[PDB]
Amino acid sequence: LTFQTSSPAHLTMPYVMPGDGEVVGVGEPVAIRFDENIADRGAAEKAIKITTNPPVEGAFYWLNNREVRWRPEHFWKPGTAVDVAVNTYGVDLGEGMFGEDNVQTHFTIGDEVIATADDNTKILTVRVNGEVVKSMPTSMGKDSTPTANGIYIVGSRYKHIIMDSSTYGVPVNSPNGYRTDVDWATQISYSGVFVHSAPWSVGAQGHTNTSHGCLNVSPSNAQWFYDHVKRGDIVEVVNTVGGTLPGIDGLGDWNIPWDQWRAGNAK
Ligand SMILES: *C(=O)[C@@H]([C@@H]1N=C(C(=O)O)[C@@H](S[C@@H]2CN[C@H](C(=O)Nc3cccc(C(=O)O)c3)C2)[C@@H]1C)[C@@H](C)O
Repeated sequence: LTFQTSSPAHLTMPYVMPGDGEVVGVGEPVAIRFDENIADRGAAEKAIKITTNPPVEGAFYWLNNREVRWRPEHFWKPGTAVDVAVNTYGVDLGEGMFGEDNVQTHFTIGDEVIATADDNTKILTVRVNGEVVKSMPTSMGKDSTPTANGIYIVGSRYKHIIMDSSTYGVPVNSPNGYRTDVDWATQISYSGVFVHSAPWSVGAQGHTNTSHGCLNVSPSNAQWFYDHVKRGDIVEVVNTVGGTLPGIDGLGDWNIPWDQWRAGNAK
């Protein structure tokens, strides 16, 4: 260990996901987010060593100037072990900004869990290692506020959460504002798409889209989803009238074509 002198106004710390020792789904990218913008992305990439077992080819792609992602071309093979060494201590990351410390994470890939929300049937079907285990009626985004098609990575889950218009700039007492209690909410996009309990749309679920974009399901089915899906599992939306989820959403990584992802956006 060689010591590096430092200043609190020229240091940046990396933060790695997923957590050390976690079991995650086949869609989980390695994520390294810095608490500062990174001027020299190539220097950050050269300081990060990702190794996998069984070994698979992967590559870095930056979602923005703060966070880089690493993933293979296809979903992970279940049982894969992944080691992440972020060896940024003392590294010159550009513009007088230096890496504050090293971080090391290890994680493993669990079962393959892919839930397909098909707008033609209004059914969300969960497959585990290829086998259907659950079929849930759903109501997705109305035509004016559709659910985007594409591959979504499961993120955080909440027993209870408040959806509040103030966060998008719309006061609660506006014609378009809302303050909504939601149970059993599984996040699948940073943009705000959740699978969640929607008692108010149970008659439409399986029939017609009435949501602002979220995947409405019954209270019991939402609780089931909360219990059985984990960070890194996949939700694929198909056949809606929306476009495609943006690749740099935060959970939209798999919608970027591999040739573009692998080419990267550092150098
Ligand atoms: C489920 O539907 C889920 C929310 N509900 C949302 C909504 O009410 O629109 C969306 S938020 C997401 C952020 N980008 C788009 C969007 O167009 N937001 C928007 C809509 C109207 C006005 C404004 C504005 O002026 O700021 C922004 C959709 C998401 C699916 C939970 C949180 O209800």
